[PDB]
Amino acid sequence: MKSNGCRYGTHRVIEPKGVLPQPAKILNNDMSEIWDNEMLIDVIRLNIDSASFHQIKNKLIAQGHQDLEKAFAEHAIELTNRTGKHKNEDTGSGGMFIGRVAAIGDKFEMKEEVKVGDKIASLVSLSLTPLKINKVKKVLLDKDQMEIEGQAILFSSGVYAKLPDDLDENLALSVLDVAGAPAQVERLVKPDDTVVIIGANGKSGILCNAVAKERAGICGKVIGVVRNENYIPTCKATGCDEVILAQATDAITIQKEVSRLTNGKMADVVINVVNTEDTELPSIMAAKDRGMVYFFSMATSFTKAALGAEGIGADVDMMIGNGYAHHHSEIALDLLRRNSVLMKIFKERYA
Amino acid sequence: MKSNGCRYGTHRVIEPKGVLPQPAKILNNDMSEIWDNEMLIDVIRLNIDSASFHQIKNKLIAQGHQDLEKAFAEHAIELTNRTGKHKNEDTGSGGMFIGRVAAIGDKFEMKEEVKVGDKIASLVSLSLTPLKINKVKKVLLDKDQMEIEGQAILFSSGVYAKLPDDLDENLALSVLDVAGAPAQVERLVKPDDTVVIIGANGKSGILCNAVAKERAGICGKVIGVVRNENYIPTCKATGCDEVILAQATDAITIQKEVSRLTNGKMADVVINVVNTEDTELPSIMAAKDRGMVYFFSMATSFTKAALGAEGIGADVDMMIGNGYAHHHSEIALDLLRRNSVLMKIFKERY
Ligand SMILES: [Cl-]
Ligand SMILES: [Cl-]
Repeated sequence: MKSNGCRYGTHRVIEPKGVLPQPAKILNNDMSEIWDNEMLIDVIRLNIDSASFHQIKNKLIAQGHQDLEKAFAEHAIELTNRTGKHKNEDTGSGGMFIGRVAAIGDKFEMKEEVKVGDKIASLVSLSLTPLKINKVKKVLLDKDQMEIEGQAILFSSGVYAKLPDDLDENLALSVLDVAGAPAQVERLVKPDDTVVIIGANGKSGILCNAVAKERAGICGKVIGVVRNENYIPTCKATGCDEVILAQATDAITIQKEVSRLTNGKMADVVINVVNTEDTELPSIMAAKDRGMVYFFSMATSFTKAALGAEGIGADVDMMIGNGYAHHHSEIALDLLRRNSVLMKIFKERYA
Repeated sequence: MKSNGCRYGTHRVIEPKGVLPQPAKILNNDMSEIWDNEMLIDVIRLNIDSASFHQIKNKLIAQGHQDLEKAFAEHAIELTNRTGKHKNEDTGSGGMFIGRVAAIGDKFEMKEEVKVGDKIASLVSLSLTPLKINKVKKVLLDKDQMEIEGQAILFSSGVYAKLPDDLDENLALSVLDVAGAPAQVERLVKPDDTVVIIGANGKSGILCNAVAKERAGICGKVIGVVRNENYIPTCKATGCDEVILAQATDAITIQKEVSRLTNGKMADVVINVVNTEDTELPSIMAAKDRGMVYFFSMATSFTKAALGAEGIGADVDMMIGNGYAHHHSEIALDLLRRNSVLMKIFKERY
């Protein structure tokens, strides 16, 4: 054991010096000893980022290698042994791992309660996790996956999720892709609020549909916005009181339809989960004066949202929606256990 | 006067049919008749966006024009006669204008009280403003300006500010350029708060220093972050109790120094007013758990902010800074009148 570990992981940065683990090039992936505030994981599976997996594979065929599984396995071993992590040297992306807890430092900042032997899922990118690959048992090119024998380091600032026993693995991973949306949405929605959810039929949208209705209450109004009429039954069954049929980029129709459904009062909270570009202004114009706009999708442009509210004089609050919040994994899993209709849809669509 | 005008201004969108004025490519810049919820302005000056002005200027330089002022003047008249607005056709930038009120629609949603003949400043972009240029009196290449004779349309959703009589015109306009900064800061900071302002020496930064200090109070802590030691006296004179010397991109140094100045308690509010890229994570790591991070600068990347907080497990509230708020022009101009230190700095630098 080594004392006084940095919660952000600077103690394992080798090159360049004075930088954080993710932008760094070389990390210390020595697993023979861990710091007092680290957690050691026995990695069984690596879920490499899809764009990174395709770039590595296509780089190998053009070099060019015959057995891609052997070339990819040796490429991952050489990269993680040389750089200390599985960060793509051309793009910069990584991924996440699956494994079992091996050792918990005494000073480790516990988030979700886990003990040694618990099966957990990484929620931070492989571009900052010190990783040591001892053996690649299988390379799954149709799955961007690597069944390996190895160990990884989670810093005290890292995020992880204990995989539950009452749900299968890949199903549990489906809810953690969007677990930050319901955890953050339930903070914004007050009782009797009118909530507009752009993308209510989506993966995170149906979770936000349920959470918005729980928080708004019997006298709140949850309004979904979808593209197709056949999405309406799913929106209502997941919590939406009303459903608007319009394109997510159609600011005028969404504004007028929210206006008609609210008698001009508009929405207290606007949740955007479409992952479609040029949806900032439709979200802004749906909110009332001093309303809240929650941008969960990575397709959001900071410039288009800020300049958008300016040009139309909308004094609204605009949130950069995150993928992490306190206990977000346990909250999202608890939501599915309490709502059988929500759990049914999630298992049939994202098993 | 035409009835049932759209407050967002879609009634003047020509092409394509169904979009808002700003993303639209052709606007109706007719000025013979206005809608009931518009305001007509007699334009005196066009303050083109610097990037747009320099891009158009360099394009004309790279076309082979010998009289640049003439080429730019013709370019603006041709652009506004064809598209109905001075939206840059290559970038997306526009600008703002100065003028005097010519006509006010009956059902115009008044924000700041103005009457016919009042001198006002546009706070919305020219890329959504219907504009008709009748004559370009002079092009000021070194100022990105155009003294013209023309008219512009302000929609009911538009934003404007009445220029005060008790201040120099370019004094007040320097304040309106960052008028949203003090208005939002006095909403974010509670008494006894620890506030970290990254870019405390800039134009909006010194405004944020003063408002943060009066809202945080005698038992609050305002910490400024600047790259140059010479900015310290300005930071402390404008409200900062402590000043950290670090590059705005240096997340590790800011975290360690904020931790030292707060005994590990970190900042309740982090205000980013550096127009510098890759400052999201330095702003995130300065905030305490469940703290507030307000990104004001246009150099902020949404993804870098989203992924930044994920990788280090920061449950912080991150806000897209809004340059508009209720009464932000009157609030900002009043702060300059109340703060002689700020008025002296704004007069000397802007
Ligand atoms: Cl309400
Ligand atoms: Cl750094």
